[PDB]
Amino acid sequence: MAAVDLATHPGHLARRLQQAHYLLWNTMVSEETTSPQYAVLNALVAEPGLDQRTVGERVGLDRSTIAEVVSRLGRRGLLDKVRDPQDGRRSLLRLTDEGLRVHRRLGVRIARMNQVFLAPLAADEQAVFFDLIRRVADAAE
Amino acid sequence: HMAAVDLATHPGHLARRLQQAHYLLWNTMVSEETTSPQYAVLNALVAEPGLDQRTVGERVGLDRSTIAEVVSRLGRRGLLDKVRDPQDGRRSLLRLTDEGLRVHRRLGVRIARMNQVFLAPLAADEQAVFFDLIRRVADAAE
Repeated sequence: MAAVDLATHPGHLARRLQQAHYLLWNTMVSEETTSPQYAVLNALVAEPGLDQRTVGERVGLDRSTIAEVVSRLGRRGLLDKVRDPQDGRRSLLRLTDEGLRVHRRLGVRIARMNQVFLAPLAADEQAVFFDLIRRVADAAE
Repeated sequence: HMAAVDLATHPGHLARRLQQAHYLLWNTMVSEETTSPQYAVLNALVAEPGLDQRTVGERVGLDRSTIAEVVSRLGRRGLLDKVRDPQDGRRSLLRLTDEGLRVHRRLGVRIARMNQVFLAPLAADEQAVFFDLIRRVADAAE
């Protein structure tokens, strides 16, 4: 009988934001490297030799998605996977030179995407936006 | 020589996380059987029946292929129907079924609870700002 106003539904806005993100990424950044792949590349630039489990916890990707990403980056020779010598049943991840090279290249394009993405907002609003969305994203903790 | 970026300042990163959170909350609190794009279409037909596929997609933010896939899927489930326009005899119209409205109503109750949990980290005033900011950022996609 009664329809709802989707403009007040956070999930509706969430889907549309991610679609916009997926569009901007494939248009301005890459059709080969996905954003979760970049996220993993970045985590390994920040902390070389990081445990695969820890990488997942850091960039917000589950254990299966991380395994998939690591496999794909590995196949492309952007990433090296090695057994943790101390804990033989743990895996450590390091970027190759080409992996670092890909990460650097994409970062230039991403910087352009983000300016496009954030252009509708004033500077003070951008900070607020970052804070609010992160807090709402943690609602599924 | 390696310089990592702060993902907390990347709107696309936050976008992915938020939608991940959305997807999780939807499948646990709302439905494993009906997706959120499917509900959006159902809801769009509750608001103004007689919309065609093209307009509905524009309403709920679904591109040509996706809206076509969602509508067809809803059709197969028996939640949605098609009918010829009396005026433009070739332009087909979308109409809800008894079951479609029943599904729409049932999920709405569940959705309201999901939204309480989803928006709980924010104060009421922050929620209004959140809706505005995210809508404007989402519209950056020309």
